[PDB]
Amino acid sequence: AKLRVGIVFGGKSAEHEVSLQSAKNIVDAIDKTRFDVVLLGIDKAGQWHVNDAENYLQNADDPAHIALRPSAISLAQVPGKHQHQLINAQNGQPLPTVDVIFPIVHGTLGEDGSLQGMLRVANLPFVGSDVLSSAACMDKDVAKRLLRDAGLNIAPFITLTRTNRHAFSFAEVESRLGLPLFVKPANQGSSVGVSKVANEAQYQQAVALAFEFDHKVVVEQGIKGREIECAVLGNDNPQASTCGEIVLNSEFKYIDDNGAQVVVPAQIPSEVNDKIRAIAIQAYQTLGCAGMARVDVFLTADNEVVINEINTLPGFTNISMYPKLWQASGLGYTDLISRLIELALERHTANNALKTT
Amino acid sequence: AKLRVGIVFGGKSAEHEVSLQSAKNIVDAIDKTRFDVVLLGIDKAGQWHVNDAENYLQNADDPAHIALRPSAISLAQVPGKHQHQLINAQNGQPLPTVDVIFPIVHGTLGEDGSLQGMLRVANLPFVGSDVLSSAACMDKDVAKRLLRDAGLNIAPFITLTRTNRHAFSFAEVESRLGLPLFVKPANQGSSVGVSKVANEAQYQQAVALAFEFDHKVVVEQGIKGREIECAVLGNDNPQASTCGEIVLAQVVVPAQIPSEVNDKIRAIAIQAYQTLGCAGMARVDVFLTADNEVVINEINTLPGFTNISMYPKLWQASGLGYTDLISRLIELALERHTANNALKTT
Ligand SMILES: Nc1ncnc2c1ncn2[C@@H]1O[C@H](COP(=O)(O)OP(=O)(O)O)[C@@H](O)[C@H]1O
Ligand SMILES: Nc1ncnc2c1ncn2[C@@H]1O[C@H](COP(=O)(O)OP(=O)(O)O)[C@@H](O)[C@H]1O
Ligand SMILES: [Mg+2]
Ligand SMILES: [Mg+2]
Repeated sequence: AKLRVGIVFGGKSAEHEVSLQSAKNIVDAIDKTRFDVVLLGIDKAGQWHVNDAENYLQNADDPAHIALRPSAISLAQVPGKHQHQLINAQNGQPLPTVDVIFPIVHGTLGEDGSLQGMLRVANLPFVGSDVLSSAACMDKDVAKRLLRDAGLNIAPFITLTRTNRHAFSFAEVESRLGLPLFVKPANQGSSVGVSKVANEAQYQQAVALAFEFDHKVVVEQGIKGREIECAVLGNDNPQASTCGEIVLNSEFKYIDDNGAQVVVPAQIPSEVNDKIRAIAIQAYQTLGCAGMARVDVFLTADNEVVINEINTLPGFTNISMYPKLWQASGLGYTDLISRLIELALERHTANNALKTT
Repeated sequence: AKLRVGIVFGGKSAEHEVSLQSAKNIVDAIDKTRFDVVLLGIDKAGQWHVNDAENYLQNADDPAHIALRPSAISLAQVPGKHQHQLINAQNGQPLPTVDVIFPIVHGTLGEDGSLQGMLRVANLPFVGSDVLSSAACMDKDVAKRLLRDAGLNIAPFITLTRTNRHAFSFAEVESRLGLPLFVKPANQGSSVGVSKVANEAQYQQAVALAFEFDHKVVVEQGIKGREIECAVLGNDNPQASTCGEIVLAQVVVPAQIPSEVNDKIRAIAIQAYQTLGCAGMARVDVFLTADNEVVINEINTLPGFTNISMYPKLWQASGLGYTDLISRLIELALERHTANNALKTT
């Protein structure tokens, strides 16, 4: 009568350590009365394990050194099964059935649709956005094209590929987008490969760097404003939390938000707050998100709202923006976790009922 | 020692039998001197198996009744491993490692990014388009919005969700899009759940029907023109085959059109291919209007692959034989895997 909730955390990605911290806080917050938790830790090599709750983290208190305890047992997943989809990879021994997955592996694989495809194949219900949406929110070029097509405000930009890379002189790009410019790989996290550009030397350097991480590089016009974030929750009826502010400076990744200044709620007028909330929901809908997402925007001096990013699996530590925003909007961590689980099971039921032939 | 090619086929999809046929044809033609095939058949319940090439199909010679021979071994995948990713799901025994996967599961799961996601995590090189592109080409709504954003022509359309489906009345849709209309689930294959609509009754029926297959429904203006198809092959510098036509049941190859039109459609196929980030292959289907306007109807990332299907026929009629097409697709998968592996993570 209690649902087994498999929390999937860690991962190959550079956000591994932040993922450990999100997981730790969910394990602590989650309502024991309704849910038994199973710890599904992914090591830095990308292999899955079942961890013991008492000793699964080493140096849990210290972000720089925190690590996932090594485990004897590796997991495999069995396509098309509806029970016991997760097994011991060494000997085929089945784990007890997991009723729902809570993925909290930030960035690569976890946030880009790959994990979601795997879970879809294993008929595992899961929290958060599905394959198309996660893949699309992770490719900044694709997400911006969809946002643009929906009539929503985004930074003016161009996308460089391996084959159109040199068709653009730095002069051409400056005449298109003015200065400064930000240059970034299309698929990335946590500001890596991201550079501010004020001249031609910087631009050329910036592009070669970003092309080390992706086959597509986004170059976009610099936007002046406050960075405001908003937490969206739901499937068919998305609800927007109050907004929060993040302050990033130019002076300087195992800490969520890279240890930047975070204030909740954003010290902005409620009318602007509501305008950003409504826009965050349109963004959510345009990108086909499910379960939750965090929408990050720029607020200019004249209160124009420019969408910067949509994150489908945001930091979920006890002090991360996404949970804090809901806590400030009347929804506590525990109830948030439960709401996300409930939404995941409803969406699973909806998908399951669809005809195949 | 030859590259082991894992052919993934069948699947829990309406197009199951088609897939079975596509794989039979691939197995039959693949260059046995370069490649060892391993047959990764997926039954209709969606469970994977290893099949034997000498006896894996029942009624193989009969287009209806053709089915996958039941197998003892079911299969599991081990995330994170770079070798022996596929194991006996009962006892953990690994299969010898497969060097490349040729997915040919049409439609749901196989063609919509799910399978690709699984393969990406398993570090298995694979033929055809990757996670986002496969997912985006499968969702007609997303594919159309991307094509429109690129400045390419699509059928004017509205997209219905469970929350808005009752907002638009037949009369309002009609003023917007004219008649007749085509109503389609956003994510489906080969005309499943697709209806032509000429009046209100048909409309409500069609819409209710599409909503049994997907949570999004596309309603489009009917386009008047010839149905032309074009095969696209490659990654970074894709080539377009000559065009083929579908006639009132009859497949005509090459399509009887002026060379300028052939080349105009070809260049548009390629733009659509790039816009949607397709890799390895796709078939682009268009309407060619009476005034030579080209309207993109769809992009198939895993098109039917029988030696008689359109995609392989367009290549044959362009000078590229079926065995050789298969080999080039495998090479392309490997080239892309290697290029992806050279991207830095830090
Ligand atoms: N167009 C822009 N205008 C102003 N600042 C930008 C722009 N693009 C990026 N930045 C700055 O760089 C930071 C990281 O960029 P972002 O696109 O969010 O990449 P990531 O996905 O790595 O977080 C932003 O939070 C913002 O401060
Ligand atoms: N908008 C349209 N205008 C004219 N004919 C259409 C339109 N949409 C579909 N058709 C006809 O219906 C057929 C099936 O529709 P299609 O979208 O190709 O289904 P699927 O994508 O599942 O193959 C098309 O090949 C074409 O003959
Ligand atoms: Mg960001
Ligand atoms: Mg078609």
